[PDB]
Amino acid sequence: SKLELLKEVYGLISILPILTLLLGITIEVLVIVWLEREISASIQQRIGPE
Amino acid sequence: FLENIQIPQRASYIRVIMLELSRIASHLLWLGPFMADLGAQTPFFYIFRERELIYDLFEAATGMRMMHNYFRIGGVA
Repeated sequence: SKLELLKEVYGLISILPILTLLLGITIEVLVIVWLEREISASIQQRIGPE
Repeated sequence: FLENIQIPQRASYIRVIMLELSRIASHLLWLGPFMADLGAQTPFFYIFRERELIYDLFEAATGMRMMHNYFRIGGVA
């Protein structure tokens, strides 16, 4: 039979692309903080976070 | 200057060079930080880059970094 739900237990959602977006936004946060700490404090200054 | 140990005018001119360079030593170490207080966010390191040469001067003149001990009693160091 079909007592409660056959194909509707948990297999309708995938959490791969959301985690890919998470990884991408974290990497971009790293990129932008690198941009800041390497351009703002290096216009007429020494190099950034070496 | 009290007991009149006669200071030559040449050494006096040397001391004048000293004093009129300390005028700069004060102008920078106010305006730079004054720029960093008023709202001038960038020129903080700029005035230090300008001041770097006074460091070499004070070092090579009499003392370590602040030119310490450039005034003895009978004249200068």
